[PDB]
Amino acid sequence: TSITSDIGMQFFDPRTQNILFSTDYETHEFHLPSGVKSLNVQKASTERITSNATSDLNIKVDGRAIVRGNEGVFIMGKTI
Amino acid sequence: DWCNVSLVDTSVPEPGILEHDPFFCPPTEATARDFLADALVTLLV
Ligand SMILES: *[C@@H]1O[C@H](CO)[C@@H](O[C@@H]2O[C@H](CO)[C@@H](O[C@@H]3O[C@H](CO)[C@@H](O)[C@H](O)[C@@H]3O)[C@H](O)[C@H]2NC(C)=O)[C@H](O)[C@H]1NC(C)=O
Ligand SMILES: *[C@@H]1O[C@H](CO)[C@@H](O)[C@H](O)[C@H]1NC(C)=O
Repeated sequence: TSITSDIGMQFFDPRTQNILFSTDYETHEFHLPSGVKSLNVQKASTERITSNATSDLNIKVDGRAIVRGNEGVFIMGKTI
Repeated sequence: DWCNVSLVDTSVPEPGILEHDPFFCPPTEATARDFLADALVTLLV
């Protein structure tokens, strides 16, 4: 169901006259939708990664892991 | 610090429909007719 133009897709509910969805990204800022399972973003600025109180975080990667601490790293744990 | 002492009091800060009308689109109203009785007359003469 392809579409094509210079600007792109649009949609706004006429009962609000607010653009509920657009694809001229420079104008309207994108927001995170609800109900998302995973997201694969090519660059992340994360303050903290944490799990929930049941299962284990797994920083797993087929590639190489390069963790660099500019002021230093501190590993705290029971069995390391 | 007495220089950054801030005082605040009360103030008086006080700052959906959808419809479109086209012109017309009526269908075939009164959909009934026949071409036999007149044919019978003009073939019975
Ligand atoms: C805390 O994190 C754990 C780890 O992810 C959560 O457990 C996992 O939760 C997911 C989604 O609720 C489960 O996925 C689904 O589970 C059902 C049955 O449990 C299964 O039929 C589906 O196909 C799908 O896999 C996952 O199984 C579950 N895993 C375990 C080991 O419990 C947990 O829900 C999180 N709790 C909170 C409060 O966030
Ligand atoms: C209030 O504190 C700020 C931050 O230290 C300072 O720059 C400012 O000069 C202070 N204001 C006064 C009136 O001293």
